[PDB]
Amino acid sequence: NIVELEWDWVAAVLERVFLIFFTICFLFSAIGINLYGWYIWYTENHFL
Amino acid sequence: LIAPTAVITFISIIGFFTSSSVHDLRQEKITLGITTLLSMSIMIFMVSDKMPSTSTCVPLIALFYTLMITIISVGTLAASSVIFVQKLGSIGNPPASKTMKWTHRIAPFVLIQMPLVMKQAYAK
Amino acid sequence: YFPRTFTNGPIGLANFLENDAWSVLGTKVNREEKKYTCCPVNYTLLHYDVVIQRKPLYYVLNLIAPTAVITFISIIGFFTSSSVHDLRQEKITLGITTLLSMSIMIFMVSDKMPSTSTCVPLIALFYTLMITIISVGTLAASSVIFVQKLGSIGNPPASKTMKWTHRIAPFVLIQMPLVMKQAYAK
Ligand SMILES: *[C@@H]1O[C@H](CO)[C@@H](O[C@@H]2O[C@H](CO)[C@@H](O)[C@H](O)[C@H]2NC(C)=O)[C@H](O)[C@H]1NC(C)=O
Repeated sequence: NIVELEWDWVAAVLERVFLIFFTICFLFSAIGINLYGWYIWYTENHFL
Repeated sequence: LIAPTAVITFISIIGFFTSSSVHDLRQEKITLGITTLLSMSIMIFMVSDKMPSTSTCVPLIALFYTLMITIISVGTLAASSVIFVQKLGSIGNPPASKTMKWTHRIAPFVLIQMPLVMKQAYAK
Repeated sequence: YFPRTFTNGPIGLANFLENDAWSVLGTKVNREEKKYTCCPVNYTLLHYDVVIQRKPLYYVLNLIAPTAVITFISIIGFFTSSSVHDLRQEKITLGITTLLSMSIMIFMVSDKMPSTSTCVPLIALFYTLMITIISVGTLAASSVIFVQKLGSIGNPPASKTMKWTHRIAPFVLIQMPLVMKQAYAK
């Protein structure tokens, strides 16, 4: 059915959009928090 | 602690938005999300012998763990909305003209391609 | 005996070390004379009152939120199907897994729980209600399959049963499938 096929592709495009969006959030949260903590740890270690 | 949870969250994110066939019904994905939450909840509180466990503030490690939980919880709801959109084709109403117009331009940037059977339906 | 008080109260708190789980609200002092129960003589007693309040941020962020999220996710999963005209899954394994996951969290963080038999604390009342609706939910999901499988016998639903169904649907916000409309037309 052409109607079923059209809605099938809409969900396929929407699914890949979610995949790209959710990896950007994961990269920012995981890398950003840990890198910020390391920077604080590094400065106090070498400035004291 | 940090590495295993980050690996598990990335694996679950990949699993949430991956399908074997474009023109096929998808699975629930609810069990995968619950299992991921159960696995992550096991790690945080059973290694909690060394955690701060303070109510004065939110430590850096605590902030990291909450963010992973929300995106997993939000991810399981986003995966469920894809099924709801796909099942709208059983009613028989074709998508609006503007809805299909917007879909065809995001796809080249998204790097997705139309299936062969969909092209044949248009030709027929 | 007589008490000696400070500027801010009966008990000095100017050099108090802040606790990570308790906060001090105030202090009181009272001097009382008590009678011996064998002799006509008195003795003096000093009573010091300390009021402390718990900080619930750790418990709120660590126990209440994950269980509430898991229960909501399980509730959504229980009553969602991919296709209207298709056989549904058991849903029993999902309910057991949800109960197993929630049972793991409550008793393995139980190092800090009250564990008292005198009364039911507020956190205990919250946890029981989540368990029942999950347990009731797995039975309600099983009853949907039993109703759907009634169509294999060959007896159509009663006229009043179908009449009530068509009026709840617009409020429920559900729509008839295309293949069902075609069957009526044929
Ligand atoms: C020992 O303490 C008692 C506490 O009750 C004192 O009893 C008081 O006695 C006076 C008269 O001497 C009464 O006016 C008060 O009403 C009593 N107190 C109460 C609370 O009723 C008693 O005086 C004290 N001294 C003794 C027994 O030698």
